[PDB]
Formats: sequence, C-alpha cells, structure tokens
Amino acid sequence: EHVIIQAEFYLNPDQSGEFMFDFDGDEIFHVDMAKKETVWRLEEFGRFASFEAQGALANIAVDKANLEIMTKRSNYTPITNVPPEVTVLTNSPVELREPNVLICFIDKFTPPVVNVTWLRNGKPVTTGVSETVFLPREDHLFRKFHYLPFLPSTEDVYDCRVEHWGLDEPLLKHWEF
Amino acid sequence: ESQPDPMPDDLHKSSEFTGTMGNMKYLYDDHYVSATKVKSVDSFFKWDLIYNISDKKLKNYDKVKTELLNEDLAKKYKDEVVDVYGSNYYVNCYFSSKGKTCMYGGITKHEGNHFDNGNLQNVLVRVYENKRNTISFEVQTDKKSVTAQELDIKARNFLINKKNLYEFNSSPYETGYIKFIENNGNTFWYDMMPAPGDKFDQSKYLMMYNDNKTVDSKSVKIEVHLTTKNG
Amino acid sequence: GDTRPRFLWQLKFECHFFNGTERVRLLERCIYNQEESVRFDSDVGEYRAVTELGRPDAEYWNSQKDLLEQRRAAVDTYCRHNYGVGESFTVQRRVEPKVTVYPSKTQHHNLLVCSVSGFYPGSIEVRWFRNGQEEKAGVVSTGLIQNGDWTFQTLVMLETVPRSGEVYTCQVEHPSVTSPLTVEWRA
Amino acid sequence: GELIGILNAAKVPAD
Repeated sequence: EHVIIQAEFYLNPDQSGEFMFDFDGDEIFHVDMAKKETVWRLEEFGRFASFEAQGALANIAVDKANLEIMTKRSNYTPITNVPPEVTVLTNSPVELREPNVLICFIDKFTPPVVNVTWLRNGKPVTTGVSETVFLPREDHLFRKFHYLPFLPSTEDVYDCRVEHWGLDEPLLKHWEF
Repeated sequence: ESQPDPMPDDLHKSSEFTGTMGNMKYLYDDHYVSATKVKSVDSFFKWDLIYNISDKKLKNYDKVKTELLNEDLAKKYKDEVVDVYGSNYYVNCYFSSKGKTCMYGGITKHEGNHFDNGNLQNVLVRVYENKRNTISFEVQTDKKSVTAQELDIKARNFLINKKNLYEFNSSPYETGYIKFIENNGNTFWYDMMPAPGDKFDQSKYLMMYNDNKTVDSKSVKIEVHLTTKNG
Repeated sequence: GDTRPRFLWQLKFECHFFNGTERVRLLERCIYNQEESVRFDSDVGEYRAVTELGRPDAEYWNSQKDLLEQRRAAVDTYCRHNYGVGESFTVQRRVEPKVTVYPSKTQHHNLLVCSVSGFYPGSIEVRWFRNGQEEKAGVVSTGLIQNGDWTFQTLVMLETVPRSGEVYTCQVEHPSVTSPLTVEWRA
Repeated sequence: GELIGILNAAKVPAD
C-alpha cells in the first residue's frame, strides 16, 4: 500500500484544533492556525509543493460546529482519557561525545493534550528541543514526538517527563548512557 | 526601545504589486466595525473573541470575531465591557460560534475611557510626500486610550478621499508608512502598501493590528510618509 | 484544577494507493471521542453509519446527490491528484541506512548487534548469515522504529556460539541501494 | 511548488 491521510480534529473545551497531512505515518505538514500558514515537516517539502492554508481554517470551523452538534446528541458523553505509552531512544547508536538525539515517543493516547518536559539531571532542558504536533493512529488515539539534541556522557541522566489526564501522576522515562 | 524607521528596502513598493489596489482601498474606505459597551459572547480559538455586533449600514453581519496576538490578550478582555473599532474582512473569515465578519485587535476597555460630554479628541496627522510635509490635519476619537488601528483607519480614510491614497487599480504613491509617536518618545509604524505579488491577502495584512496596540489620544502624534515612484 | 469533561471530533480523509495510482480507495471517516460513527468508503459509494450515533449524518449526507457525486470523483480529483503532486518527494524519497555491527553489552554465547538506522522508506530487509548461509534461529529483532522525522531504525541481534574463523554477515536490502549492504563480524 | 488539494468538511445535519 501507500496511504495519504488528511487528518483534522477539534477539542472542547480546550478549543484545540489541528489540520495535517500524513504519508505512510510521517507528517507532510500541518497548518499553524494562528499564523494561518503551512508548516512543512521537512523544510525541503515546501519547495516541492504548496498548500492553501486558509482552506484548513474553513474545515476547522465546520469541524467545531459538528463537534457541538455531536456532543449534544450523545448527551454530552465525554471522552475517556487513555494514558500514553512513553518510550525514549536515541536516533542512532550512542557513542561518547558523538552528537546524538534523544527521541521521546508519546504514543497511544487521547485526548490530544499533553505536557512533555525533558530533564537533564533533575533539571528542565530547553535549548535545541523540538516537538511535533499530534499524529493520527488507526485506532484513533494519537502519537507525538519530542526531541532533545545532546552530547553523550557517562554522568548525565535524562528523563522525558509526561503529564496527561490519563495519568494519575507524572510519568518519567529514564535514559542514561 | 522603539522600532527603527524603515529604509526604502524595508517598505513595500506598489509597483511590485500586480493585484487590485481596490482590495486594499476596500479596507479603509468608509469601512470599519464599531461598537460601544459590549462583551464577548463566544470564542473560536483561545486567542480570539466573538461579539454580537450588527452591521448598522447594510446588514451584512451580526457576528464579529476579532483575533488577538495571543491567549493572555484574549483572556484579558473576554469578560470585560469594551468598545470595538477596526477594519473587518470577509474573504477567508471563518469561525463556528456557539452573517459573519472578521478583524484583529480593536478592543478597548469602555470603563472610564470616554470624554464626559460626547467630546472628541483630535489627533495630529502630518503628511509627508517625498520627505516634505505637504498637508496636515486631524482625526478624531471618542477614546482617551485608543488603538493605533482606529487612528490609522481614520487617517487612511481621509487620505483616500483627499489624495487618492488607494485607487481601484494601483496608487499614485510607490511606498508609504504611517508612523506613530508617543509622548514618551516611543515610535512604531505600519506599512501602508500591499505585499509584493499578484494577490492582496486582506486577512494576512490586517493581522498586524494583532497586538491591539493602544496609545494616549491627547498626546500621540501621527506622521504619514509617502513617496512617488520618480519624485 | 481542571476536571472539565472533554469532547473530541476527528475528520479523516484516507487515500489508499496500491500499485501506484492503479487502484485507489478513499475512506472518509468521522470519529466522536474514540468511536468512529460515520464513513464514506469509495468502494461502497455512499456514506454508512458505523454506529447509531452516526445514522443521522449518513442519512443526511446520502440525500445530497452533489455531495455523493463529488465524493465519488474524489478518488481521481483528490487522491490520484495529490499522489501525483507529492510522489516526487514521498513515494520516491530515499535515504540510505547507516549500518554497523558490534557485540551487545549483554552476554558461553556471544550476542551480536546489527544496527540499521537513519533510513527511508521504512520497508527494509535485514538478515544474518554465518559463513554465507542464512540464519533462521537465534535471530531477534526490535522491530521497525519510525522516528517521526521521516527516518527509521532497527536493531537485529544474532545469538551465537562463535568459533574462531567464522564470518557472521549482516545483510541489509533497502530501496536506497541496488545491491545489498553487508557488514561482517570476524570470529 | 505543485498544489496539494484539500477535501472540504461536510456539515452534519442541524439540531
């Protein structure tokens, strides 16, 4: 096969909305709903293609309106929080002092709202970190990726700290050399 | 500090705009949303507020969504009684709610921001064409603290009529910016010409009024600096 | 704290392609919270409620001929169209895998690791060979890992009873290269 | 580059 997916969602009452395109599980792009522009997963894509961002904004409006109708006719049946499965790995075989990257896989969860924080020896890291938006799953739960560029060492100890309504408490995934 | 004045390379050239200048004129030619003592009644995204403001004129809408620069900004005026003034657009105006038009910023607290007598405040506007003051005039507002947007709009409406600032297809001027000078020496400006290309994106352009910047009517000074292609 | 109940709504238009754009299926689906309620299967030709919650929508949407006509033609105007637009940088995208072999920090028997990373697409085939012959038993894979950045990785171990002189080869076949990639471990 | 086409969301029946 080969699958291209146009996925969108709207969450009340957080009023979170998202609109993205997916190819075999990898994000082609998503629309920044505030700047009303297209943000390509890989810089290069924006050179080989284009997209009318405003059009996602039209759909999102419909999506919300639809959400309000459905919410009401299900008798305000709320979503069941499904906690994330969190994993931490490196992008490649780790070698001391050889630049690598820590990937934090937050998978199989819903609703699409989460707080992710990287920790370096009990302290929060900011520099160089990046993250993706919520990605769709066949089971309709979501996946998400957070990254932390780092320089391997024997002393450091990292943690991908994830908070989600499905979790009675912060989940910390440990990673060290 | 204050924003650095623009260098020629910093401003949009109308000669580089292929589209229809009329779509820019449209935003400032006797065109605006105005409401007094109202409170948001809804919100599409965290950063915007929706109000029940009817189109007094041609009854083209009764719902208005104004987008703000961020959430805190929207949280600030969400439950306040406020006044609204700004330039609305319809092309690519979207929101659910629960006719429509959209805009950015334009909100001011109504409580104690008016003049006890229906008294308006005049604000100086000096127009420069090719670095020389050609004409000077004043715009009026009923607010003590007013959005730059409101003054800007009023300034351009005047110039559209008295100097043909914008015409159906193109403008007499090549570049133009409107500079605001606050009594504490702080200044900032807006480009008055559309981005280069063949299509004017009204929504994207108006987004600049995003910050809901306000200034003191009694002490602020406006300067409109224009240029003709050849001189 | 924030204990308000949440209400989610998802709309997904899936374009499934097999043998390029030979056969194409469009699956339009709606999901309330975690429950798919309505859908439009291009193979079906019309909307169909997936649960009672969606009945109203399927009925209302199927009553709109224009909606059905455009939806039916979407496999061409939307799916095949978008495939033609992005094919050059998706279906054909290719990044060669970085392959390396080393013993695990695990261990009698010696556990070998064939690290294959940073490659795209995800389909890849890695096999172990002892003296030029495929190894069936003892092999253990971590499974294909999708990094979320258009890159994949995987580790494939080979438990072994090493005998000086033996040559354990890790073989990797992947779209990025015409001939297989080999990395040997010399016992 | 080349334009990726969108499919418009369908409004569900009103209350």
